[PDB]
Amino acid sequence: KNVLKIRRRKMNHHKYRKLVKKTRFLRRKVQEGRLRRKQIKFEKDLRRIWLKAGLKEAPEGWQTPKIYLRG
Amino acid sequence: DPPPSTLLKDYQNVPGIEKVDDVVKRLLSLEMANKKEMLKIKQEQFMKKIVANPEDTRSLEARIIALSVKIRSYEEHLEKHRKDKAHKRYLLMSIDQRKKMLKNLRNTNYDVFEKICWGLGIEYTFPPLYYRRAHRRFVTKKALCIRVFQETQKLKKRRRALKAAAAAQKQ
RNA sequence: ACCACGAUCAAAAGGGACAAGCAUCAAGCACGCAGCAAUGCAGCUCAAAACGCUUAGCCUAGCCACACCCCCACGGGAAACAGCAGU
RNA sequence: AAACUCCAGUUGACACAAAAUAGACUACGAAAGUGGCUUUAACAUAUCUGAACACACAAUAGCUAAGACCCAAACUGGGAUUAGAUACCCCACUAUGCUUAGCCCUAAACCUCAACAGUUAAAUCAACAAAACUGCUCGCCAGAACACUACGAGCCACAGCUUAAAACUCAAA
Ligand SMILES: NC(=O)c1ccc[n+]([C@@H]2O[C@H](COP(=O)([O-])OP(=O)(O)OC[C@H]3O[C@@H](n4cnc5c(N)ncnc54)[C@H](O)[C@@H]3O)[C@@H](O)[C@H]2O)c1
Ligand SMILES: [K+]
Ligand SMILES: [K+]
Ligand SMILES: [K+]
Ligand SMILES: [K+]
Ligand SMILES: [Mg+2]
Ligand SMILES: [Mg+2]
Ligand SMILES: [Mg+2]
Ligand SMILES: [Mg+2]
Ligand SMILES: [Mg+2]
Ligand SMILES: [Mg+2]
Ligand SMILES: [Mg+2]
Ligand SMILES: [Mg+2]
Ligand SMILES: [Mg+2]
Ligand SMILES: [Mg+2]
Ligand SMILES: [Mg+2]
Ligand SMILES: [Mg+2]
Ligand SMILES: [Mg+2]
Ligand SMILES: [Mg+2]
Ligand SMILES: [Mg+2]
Ligand SMILES: [Mg+2]
Ligand SMILES: [Mg+2]
Ligand SMILES: [Mg+2]
Ligand SMILES: [Mg+2]
Ligand SMILES: [Mg+2]
Ligand SMILES: [Mg+2]
Ligand SMILES: [Mg+2]
Ligand SMILES: [Mg+2]
Ligand SMILES: [Mg+2]
Ligand SMILES: [Mg+2]
Repeated sequence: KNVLKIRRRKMNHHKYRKLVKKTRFLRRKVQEGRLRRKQIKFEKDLRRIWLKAGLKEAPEGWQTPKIYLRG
Repeated sequence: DPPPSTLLKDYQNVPGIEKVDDVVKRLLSLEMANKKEMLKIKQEQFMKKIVANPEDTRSLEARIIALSVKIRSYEEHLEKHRKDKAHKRYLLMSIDQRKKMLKNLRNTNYDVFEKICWGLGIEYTFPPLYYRRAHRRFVTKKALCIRVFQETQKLKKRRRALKAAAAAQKQ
């Protein structure tokens, strides 16, 4: 069999890797922004739980951790 | 482990083995053999201790004992060879095979299943109902949901006393 | 007619059954049980699809739902043809 | 041509590198892999099937930290070729290949042929390839391209991996 199907995928992958390399500083700023909104969306979900259960503040001694940071 | 002076399983029932020279007793003991000879002695001790017929090796009881001795030898090997991935696989597979054996023994002969668990020191466990990753988001939310439940239970009890106290004042 | 310890018809309540698409909705977060109570136990649902989003009146001798909107209608917004004819 | 010229040849001393011949053998291991020597430990299961995600593994490249360094060698530099030569050819040298401790989780990871049980008779069978079938089970597929992509989610991964669409387009592929 010829490799024409492979060649189409080969060029797709080459152009994608080159695009990512050319815009890696913009994508890094976008990724940072998404992880922040992701952390906020997670904090809202936990706050919805204790508010709907009748509590006015988080359980005593609870601190929502940052589960999406590199550290 | 059996004492090093223990005779091999093959020379333990030969007539007159107690009257030979001390040198001959060393050459026929576990001290002068490989670890596999010591495991055959361990297996024999468990059989007489547990199974009803120590000569039947094809019963589900003898197989669980034989495999339990292999499992212990793999654990001892890995205590020294912690990067030996091949034997780590053999250990985990053997533990799975023993659990399947114990499941089949528990279903068919419970009285024998209890003696095996006691004799070998096995704590039987039932498998989990679901197999799914407990990632960070889930682990965190589950811990928060348990705290919220614990706090709501305290507030519901403090709403019983106040209602009870006010009710007594009317009298 | 009236009682019918009855029949017929048929609510509320209890049990069971009951649409489609998406799993890139995979966990739900109190959803259980015991006890006369006090209270105790920590359980309950879920890849055999819970929880969720989206679409749609349906299984048509007909049935369900709605009746300007706020699911409801004390109250409020407000002043009502989704009755017929008509604009 | 550049390069070296404390260079070259013989002789002696001399590895944290790599393992002629055997091998015309076809073995071991779940796969990846495994072919110098010795020893220790050691290669699951007395029905089968059973997972992108559970559990444990997984060539090469790559990341983090500390070491070793013969040789090889991305990159880079020099020489040459050429219309040009960011290549192919020559030289030098680095990351890297090694060890230790952690990661990363990919392959034409393909013998592109799922596991188990059974058959060689019937219709033997599109073509080619490695003859054609039966039972049973799990996984997967439903025009091409968009797409090993976007978004969401998970992940020690932050130019990553896994899962993975749609719109616009064509009447073919
Ligand atoms: N999800 C479960 O943990 C679970 C529980 C009981 C039975 N099963 C059986 O597993 C099979 C696969 O189910 P699916 O199509 O929903 O899975 P899937 O492949 O869509 O995976 C969904 C989830 O189930 C897990 N899973 C996948 N294969 C599994 C298997 N063989 N056994 C157990 N867990 C598995 C995955 O890790 C993931 O967490 C079915 O035969 C189902 O009956 C699965
Ligand atoms: K209404
Ligand atoms: K060799
Ligand atoms: K692959
Ligand atoms: K191949
Ligand atoms: Mg060809
Ligand atoms: Mg393309
Ligand atoms: Mg009713
Ligand atoms: Mg699934
Ligand atoms: Mg999406
Ligand atoms: Mg539903
Ligand atoms: Mg509608
Ligand atoms: Mg109107
Ligand atoms: Mg109304
Ligand atoms: Mg009208
Ligand atoms: Mg050879
Ligand atoms: Mg199996
Ligand atoms: Mg699956
Ligand atoms: Mg994979
Ligand atoms: Mg690897
Ligand atoms: Mg490396
Ligand atoms: Mg060199
Ligand atoms: Mg180097
Ligand atoms: Mg070496
Ligand atoms: Mg290979
Ligand atoms: Mg299979
Ligand atoms: Mg297609
Ligand atoms: Mg790829
Ligand atoms: Mg991707
Ligand atoms: Mg993404």
